[PDB]
Amino acid sequence: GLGDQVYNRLLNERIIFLGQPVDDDIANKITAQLLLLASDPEKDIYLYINSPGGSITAGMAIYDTMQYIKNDVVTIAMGLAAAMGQFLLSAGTPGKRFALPNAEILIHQPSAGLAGSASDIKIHAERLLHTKKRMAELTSQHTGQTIEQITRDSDRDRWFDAFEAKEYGLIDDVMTTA
Amino acid sequence: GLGDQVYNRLLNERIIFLGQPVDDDIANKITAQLLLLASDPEKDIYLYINSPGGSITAGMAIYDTMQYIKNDVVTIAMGLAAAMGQFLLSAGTPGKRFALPNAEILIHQPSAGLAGSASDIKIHAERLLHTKKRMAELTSQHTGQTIEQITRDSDRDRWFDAFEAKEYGLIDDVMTTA
Amino acid sequence: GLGDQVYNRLLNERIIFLGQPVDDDIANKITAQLLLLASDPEKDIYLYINSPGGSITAGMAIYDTMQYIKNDVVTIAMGLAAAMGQFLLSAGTPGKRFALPNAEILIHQPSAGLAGSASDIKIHAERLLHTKKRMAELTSQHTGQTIEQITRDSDRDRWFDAFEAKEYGLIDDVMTTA
Amino acid sequence: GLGDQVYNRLLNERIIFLGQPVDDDIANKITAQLLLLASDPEKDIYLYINSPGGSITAGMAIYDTMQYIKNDVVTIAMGLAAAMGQFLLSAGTPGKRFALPNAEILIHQPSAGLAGSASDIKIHAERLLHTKKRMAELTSQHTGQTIEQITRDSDRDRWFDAFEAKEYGLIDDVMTTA
Amino acid sequence: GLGDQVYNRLLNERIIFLGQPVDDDIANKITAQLLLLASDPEKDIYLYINSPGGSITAGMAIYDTMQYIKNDVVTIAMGLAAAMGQFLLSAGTPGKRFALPNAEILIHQPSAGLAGSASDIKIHAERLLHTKKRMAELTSQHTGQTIEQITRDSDRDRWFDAFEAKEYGLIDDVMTTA
Amino acid sequence: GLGDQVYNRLLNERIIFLGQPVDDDIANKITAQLLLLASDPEKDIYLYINSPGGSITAGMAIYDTMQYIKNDVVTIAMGLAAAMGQFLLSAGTPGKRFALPNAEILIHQPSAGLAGSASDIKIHAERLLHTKKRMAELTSQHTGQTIEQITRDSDRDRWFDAFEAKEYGLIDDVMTTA
Amino acid sequence: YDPYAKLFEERVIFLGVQIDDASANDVMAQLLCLESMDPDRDISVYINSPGGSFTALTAIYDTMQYVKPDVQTVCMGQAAAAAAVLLAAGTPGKRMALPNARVLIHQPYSETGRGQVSDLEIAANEILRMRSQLEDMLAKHSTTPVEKIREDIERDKILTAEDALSYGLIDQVIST
Amino acid sequence: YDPYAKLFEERVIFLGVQIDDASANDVMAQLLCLESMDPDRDISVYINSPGGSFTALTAIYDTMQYVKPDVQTVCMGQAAAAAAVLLAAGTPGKRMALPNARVLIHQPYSETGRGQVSDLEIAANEILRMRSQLEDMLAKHSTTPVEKIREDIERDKILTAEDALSYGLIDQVIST
Amino acid sequence: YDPYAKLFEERVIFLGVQIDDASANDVMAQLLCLESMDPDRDISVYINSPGGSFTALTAIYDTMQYVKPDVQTVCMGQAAAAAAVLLAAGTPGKRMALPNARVLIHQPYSETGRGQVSDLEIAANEILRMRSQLEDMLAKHSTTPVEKIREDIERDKILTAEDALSYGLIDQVIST
Amino acid sequence: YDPYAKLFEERVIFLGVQIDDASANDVMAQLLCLESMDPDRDISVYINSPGGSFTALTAIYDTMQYVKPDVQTVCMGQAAAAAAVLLAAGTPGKRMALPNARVLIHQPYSETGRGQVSDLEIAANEILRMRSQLEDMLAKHSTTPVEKIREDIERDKILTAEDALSYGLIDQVIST
Amino acid sequence: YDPYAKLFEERVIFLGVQIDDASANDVMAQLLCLESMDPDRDISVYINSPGGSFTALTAIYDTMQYVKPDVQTVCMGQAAAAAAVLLAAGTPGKRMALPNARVLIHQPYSETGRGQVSDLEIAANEILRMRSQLEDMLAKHSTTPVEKIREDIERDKILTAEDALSYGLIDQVIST
Amino acid sequence: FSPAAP
Amino acid sequence: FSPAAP
Amino acid sequence: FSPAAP
Amino acid sequence: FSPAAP
Amino acid sequence: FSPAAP
Amino acid sequence: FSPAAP
Amino acid sequence: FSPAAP
Amino acid sequence: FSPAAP
Amino acid sequence: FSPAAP
Amino acid sequence: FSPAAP
Amino acid sequence: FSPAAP
Amino acid sequence: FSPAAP
Amino acid sequence: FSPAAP
Repeated sequence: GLGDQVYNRLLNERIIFLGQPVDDDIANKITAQLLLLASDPEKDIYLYINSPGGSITAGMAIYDTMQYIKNDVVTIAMGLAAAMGQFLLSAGTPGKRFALPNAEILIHQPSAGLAGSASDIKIHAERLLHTKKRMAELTSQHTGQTIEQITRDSDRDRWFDAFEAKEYGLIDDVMTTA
Repeated sequence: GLGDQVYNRLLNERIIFLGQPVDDDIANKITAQLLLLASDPEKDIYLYINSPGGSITAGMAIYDTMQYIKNDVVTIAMGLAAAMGQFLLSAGTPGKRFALPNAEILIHQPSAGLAGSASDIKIHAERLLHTKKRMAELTSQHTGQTIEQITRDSDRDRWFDAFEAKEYGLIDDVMTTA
Repeated sequence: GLGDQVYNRLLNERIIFLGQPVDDDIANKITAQLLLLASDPEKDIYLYINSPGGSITAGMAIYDTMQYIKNDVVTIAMGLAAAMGQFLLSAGTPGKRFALPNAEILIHQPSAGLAGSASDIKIHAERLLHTKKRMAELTSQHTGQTIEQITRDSDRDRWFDAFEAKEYGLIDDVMTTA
Repeated sequence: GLGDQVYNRLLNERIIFLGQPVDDDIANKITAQLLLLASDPEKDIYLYINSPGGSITAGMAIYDTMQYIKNDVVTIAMGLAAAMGQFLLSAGTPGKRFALPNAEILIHQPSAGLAGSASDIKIHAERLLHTKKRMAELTSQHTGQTIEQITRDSDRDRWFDAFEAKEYGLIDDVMTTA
Repeated sequence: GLGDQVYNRLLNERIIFLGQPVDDDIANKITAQLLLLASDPEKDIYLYINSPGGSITAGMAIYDTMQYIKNDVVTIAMGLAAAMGQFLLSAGTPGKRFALPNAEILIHQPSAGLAGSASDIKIHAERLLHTKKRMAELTSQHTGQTIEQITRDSDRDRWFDAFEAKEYGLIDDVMTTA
Repeated sequence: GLGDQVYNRLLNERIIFLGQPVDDDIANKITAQLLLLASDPEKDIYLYINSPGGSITAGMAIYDTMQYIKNDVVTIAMGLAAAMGQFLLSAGTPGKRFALPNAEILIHQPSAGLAGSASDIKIHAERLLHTKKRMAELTSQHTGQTIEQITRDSDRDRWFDAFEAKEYGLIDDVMTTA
Repeated sequence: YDPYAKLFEERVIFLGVQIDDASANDVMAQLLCLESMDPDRDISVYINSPGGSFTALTAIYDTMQYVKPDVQTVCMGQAAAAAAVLLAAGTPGKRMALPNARVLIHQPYSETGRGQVSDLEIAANEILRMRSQLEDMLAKHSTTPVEKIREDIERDKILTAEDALSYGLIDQVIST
Repeated sequence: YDPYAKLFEERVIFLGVQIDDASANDVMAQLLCLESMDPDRDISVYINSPGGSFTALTAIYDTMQYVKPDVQTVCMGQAAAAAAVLLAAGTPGKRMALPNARVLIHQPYSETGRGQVSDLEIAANEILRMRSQLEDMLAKHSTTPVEKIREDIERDKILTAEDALSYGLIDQVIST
Repeated sequence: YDPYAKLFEERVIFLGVQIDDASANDVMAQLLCLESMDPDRDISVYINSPGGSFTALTAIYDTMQYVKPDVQTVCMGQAAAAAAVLLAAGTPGKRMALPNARVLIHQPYSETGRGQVSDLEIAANEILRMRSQLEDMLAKHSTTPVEKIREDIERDKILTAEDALSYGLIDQVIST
Repeated sequence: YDPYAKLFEERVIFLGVQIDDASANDVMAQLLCLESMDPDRDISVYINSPGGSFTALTAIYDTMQYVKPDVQTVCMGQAAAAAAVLLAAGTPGKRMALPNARVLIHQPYSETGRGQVSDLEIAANEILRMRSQLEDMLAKHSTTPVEKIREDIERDKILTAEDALSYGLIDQVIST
Repeated sequence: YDPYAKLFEERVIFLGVQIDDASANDVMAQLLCLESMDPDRDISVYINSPGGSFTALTAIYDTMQYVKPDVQTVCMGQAAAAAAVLLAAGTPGKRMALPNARVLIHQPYSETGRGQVSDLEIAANEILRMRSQLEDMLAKHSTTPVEKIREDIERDKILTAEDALSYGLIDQVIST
Repeated sequence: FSPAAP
Repeated sequence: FSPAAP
Repeated sequence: FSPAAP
Repeated sequence: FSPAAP
Repeated sequence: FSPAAP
Repeated sequence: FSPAAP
Repeated sequence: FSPAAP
Repeated sequence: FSPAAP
Repeated sequence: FSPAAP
Repeated sequence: FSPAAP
Repeated sequence: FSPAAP
Repeated sequence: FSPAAP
Repeated sequence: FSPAAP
């Protein structure tokens, strides 16, 4: 009773919560909410990220529906923003990405597992490599860093404090206080 | 229906319960409720803690939300307040932290499990060390004790009753009767 | 459906049921109900105990919120009142504790389990001993028995009928008919 | 489902079912319903029993609730009435106990499991023996048989149809038709 | 939502479904429905059987409440009617038992399991044999066949189509069309 | 629920679905719905079949209640119609059975498992053989094919396209577009 | 173990486990080994078993029938199902039992695997033929007629030493 | 293991496990092998067991009663129902027990599998007859009347060395 | 293994596992074998065990008492429950322990299974009598009186080498 | 296996498993067996173990101390707490480690059972006394004072060959 | 089995399983036994294993380093992690591989359990030191400098026979 | 099922 | 169940 | 599905 | 439970 | 909890 | 979070 | 079992 | 166990 | 353990 | 493997 | 391990 | 998604 | 099985 009520009353203020690992169901719900709030094209949409990551395809669906509409999307990071979470975080409208002072941002290149015959393993291997290159190019475009710099930095997992994230280019500014 | 009814009618009085281990879901609920009650910038918000602990990132999200809003947060501890619970309890507005006469507080050190190759283990090791230092500095700032005193006291688990927690600095005052 | 409206209409008469082992959830619920009924400071609050006991901290939270408020609390025991149950039963307002003729009261000494290194086991050992002493002193204060008498009678589990409990001091009086 | 509203409409006619093994939850429900129907002190309360029995303490709580109020309780046995079921059946108001022509009544002796050291096992043994003695004495008082007759008849499980249960004293009269 | 709605709207037409194995809770539910419909003492009650059978005691409770009331009970067999199902089918008011043309009726003999010491096994053996004889006499009375004829016929499981069951006395008449 | 809403509205129009293996519960629901819609003796019923089949007895209950009423029933096969599914599909009134262009029909032989002593195995063997003969005769009567032709074609599983089913006599006509 | 091997040279064979493929193979191998020795010496089979499989049953019975040396059987503690007909299958005049023996006879039990009804019909017909073969085989080994077995075997029946002697399953009861 | 066989050449038999088919077969094979030598030498058996199946129990009892050599039986530590009746089944006047030995007697416990009521009736009558034969044999081997055994067997009964000696289950308690 | 067999010749018996039926059976089998080999030379028992059952405890104790030659016993590392009483059960004046030994005496523990209250009463009386016998027989082998055992056994008690020597469990502690 | 015994005849003992009851029992059985021969020959113990129980290591240590022949220890691969204390328990001047060996010292860890708080208090006092005794004994076999190793034992400490030599746990590190 | 010992008399040792405590102990015992003979004969180690523990790795490595006789190694099938470094640890000029052999080098993988931050820090520092020591010691046995070694070891690297020969892990590839 | 039920 | 309950 | 169902 | 609760 | 919360 | 979101 | 088997 | 068994 | 056992 | 090992 | 152990 | 869906 | 196998 509490959760549904508070989520409804917050959504009434054009606020979307992403507080769980990204999968198909939550991605579909967020896409539906974004489309619904897209009815009014002159009001910004605010998205709060607290998630340890999720599937690639669902995150890319959310990313595409985020940049499809004219409505500006303002992302706020609280707690943890890792893997696909930080990718959605940095995908917001330029100049409108913020994080809390103690929020942590984890840059995490994709991981997956494959099985089958040699040809199937091959095909899935080039598909995974193409997906990784796609992610690297998108991150380089969004953050303003050079593509090879992002590729070098994304070889291992990297942790970022709010100020380091601001310096790197993932986040435009840091919420100090109300 | 009893629990939802009583929780709703208590929330109408600006009272928030934290009566379970801190995870992503309860942290999101607490953040949403804090933001909702932040609509009035003059009425303080009262938060009651009976928890055995929880995760780090969720607790820091709640702490950042508490620090962001202009409304004073009055914290009351009953039963048990341990790990993240005591951190949130001591994170309240100065002069407005209280515990019941038989309340019990546990100062605890962060713990986690690690796996992977040597480089990943290394990276997560410095991340855990940085988190521990962050916690130590924050609690030293809040309580008034020095950094070295907190580090020595937080090496092992420590227990506090109401009065010795008041003496230490975790609690501003202890209540006796209505 | 049925099984909830009866509880609603009984709570409308200032009656609280404790029919399950004491844990965090039921403790929080009962604390909320006690605070809710504390709005009117002149009408008594009646608590019915039938439980085999539970966690120490939850029972202590309930105990503290019982003696926090001005309202006199009247405890009635039916069926079984053991471990934390009998403690809450005897924690009622003096002169207002009752049991049914066939009710059984079990005085039980706290028990728990520990794990870890030598130092952690040590620290938890003194904490458990402190809890033991705290419980013994509170029981002696409430029942009018001496510290030595209570601590010697509580070495093993003890059983009490209604009249034995009345003679001992756990119960003020035993009711027979309406 | 049909069950909720059919049970509510039957309860509107002062009808209570006991159609499952007796435990804490159903005992609490039945005690609450008995107390609620006790508001009117001039109407009888009817209890239909079809159960294989349950815990001793819950049954004794229900029995005490039955004996406490001035409202006469009419117990009707349908199907099976065993262990605590037949005890509650015979616990009704004298001259107001009935059973269906093909109902089976099983006189059963309490059973339990014990664990622990050689000293705790002792105490639980005398407690179990005392419970046995009280059950035998109450049955002898209610049915009109002597103490030793009930004791010898309850050594093993015993079965009764409607007529021989009526002859024994467990049942006042047997239902024939509407 | 479909099942509850259709069952409700059928119950307003005095139609009771028995479409699952017979046990305690369904027996209590059907007894409650029969008592509820017994308020009108002229309209008959129609009961549809499709079940593979169940417990003896629940079936006997349903049987006793079926022949307790003045209201005539018209049983219709659809699909499968076996074990206690066919007993309830043949327990209807004489001249008012029907089956669908492709319905199968199985006469089955009781089965159970026993455990314990020699004396307990003995006692349960005579009780089970008494239940056998009770069932045999009841079905011989209902169908019109002699007792030993039923006993010899019920030694093994026996199957019946509509017409041979009709001529055997189990069913008064077979439905053909609307 | 959206699905409950759409089923409710479609049933309100004239339509009945069948989208899972046939068991007791779904057969009872379909029988209840057919009886409910049988109140109007003029409007016809429509049944959409998409199921891999189920128990024989439930399917025969559905078949009997289809054959009972005056209301013509029009069966439409979509997706898969196998085992009892195709039997129900062919059970529709002559000239009013249809399938989609890519609908797929499977004629299947009854299967079951048996256990017990030699006599019980025997009895269940003749029962299964009688059921198989019953099904073969009913299929031959409905489709217009000769009895030995049907029992020869049902020896093994057989697959049918829409046009093959139309030619074989299982389906009166196949629809192409609205 | 050593006692089994030591008793082996005395032409004594134990059947102390459930009847199955391995035990039957061992028993028939031992029977062949003993018959390969002096064919004028009897072979004693001590039976203490609750029954078991069926193909093992028939294999051991046929092996006993084929071997020219006379084979005597001694009941021991319990003989049920397969063990009962092994005990009754000894050469006439050489069937023995202990005073407190416990003999059980019951019709065969089976579980036909699930499948389409043709397979079940085949399996049921085979089970019925097997049951008919066993009733005939037990009838020819006992004084009782076929019909008497028809009443007797339909359920489980239990016979003691004297009951088995009167029935005809055994020939004599051991006393001292 | 080596001490077991080494004690075995001294006509000493251990019964240290639960009674079942394998142990009964092994122990009675040992009995037969031991009596195969001169029957003028006693066979000593030491009992330490919580009991077991009744059929194997009866098999061991019968094979003890059959052989000519007298049998010493010595309780050692603890002897439950089957162990108790084996201990009481020794040759009269020559059954002993240890000073701290525990003897326990109780009526048989059984588990009739679920099934047809006729099958349950047959199994129940068999259990009743088996139990009745059990106390008949026990009263035969003891000095107490059968009715006394009936009264004393309905629940569990536990006797010490002196109690067993007085009751008649034991003829002598060895001290040192 | 080879070392156990080699040490067996010098009348040294290990008890390094939990006390149960099989280990106890082996123990008194070896004790009887050593009795047979020479009745005039002592038997040494090295105890390192956490405890075990009680019936096996009493069986080993009675075997030790019955053996005419004295039984040396030394504790090694840790002895509790059955191990403690068995170590205390050695011949007077000839019981030893290592300097870093660890002796534990604790009240007996059991598990009374689910049953009718009469059965639980019988089991409770039996365990109480077992407790009384154990305490009396322990106080017999020590200078401390019975009621002293009452205070000292109600909970667990832990004694070192010197503590055991002073209390009476151990006659002398081995130095080097 | 053959290499183990073959190395055994040259008075070489492996400890390559976790420390528990069976391994410790075998260890001091072999120690006593080697003691059986001339006491002028040293005993070499090769230690590669992640440690284990405390009572077992204490028993092995006591046996090592009781043996008059000097015992030398060689660490190689790894040595955890039990292995570390056993390795440091060798005679002075005869403790060696391989150049790339790893040594680990940490305070004892235990899982005290759930129970009455009095039982937990007794167990906690016992484990504290055990830790104090272990650290005192470790200070005995090293040049470092007791307070230094009490500080160093609170957490896990890992030392290499040179670090162990400097600390005092190893007399000398062998090279070739 | 027979061929293993038969090859064993010819100073040939197989390493065909995962590296752990037991296999390492067997290998080191065999190495010691072989060197106990005339130290002028080479020892051949045939390696086909996917790796294993690191402590056992080091134990075998420095056991090979300690003995005077030259140790030659031959790879078969594959050699990963522990196997690769053991193969590279042979006597210079005496490392061989088969034409289709596979060599895999990768940095150590660890599973550090849950604990406080201090315990995690200690374990992580130990893991880093272990990996640094391993890479330094591997660079010692190879012509490539340490810089190239920890450039290459960061991910998995797989080399064939010719690749291993060019890298410096193998002195010569077996042809025919 | 009318007629005649209902 | 009337009469007489209810 | 109209026409003709519905 | 009146009197006197409630 | 008033006073003073609430 | 206003200002400025909302 | 002799006599007479064997 | 001699005397007297054996 | 000699002396003195054995 | 001779030549040359062994 | 000689020299010098053994 | 308008234009043009919706 | 001789005769005649073997």
